[PDB]
Amino acid sequence: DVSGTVCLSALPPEATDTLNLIASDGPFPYSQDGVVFQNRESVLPTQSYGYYHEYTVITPGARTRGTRRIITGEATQEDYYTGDHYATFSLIDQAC
Repeated sequence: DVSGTVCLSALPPEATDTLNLIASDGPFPYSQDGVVFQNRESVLPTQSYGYYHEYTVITPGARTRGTRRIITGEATQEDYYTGDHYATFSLIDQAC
């Protein structure tokens, strides 16, 4: 399940950076950015392989990728934030 909806502006500022890189189709800081998210545990709605893709949300001071990510869904304006390494998600609302 998805925890609820969150405004982009209520997320860490790095989330805004990640969405900007997704809109420009990169370049991305990490090689894992853009990989398919399998959603193996069906925390997100179950969809065909390739529906979802994952991108790092940089954590200030973290040596490498930390635990914050954006998952895109294929539908327009469909994006999810996790701060806990895919355990929980909120729908991102870029309008606020």
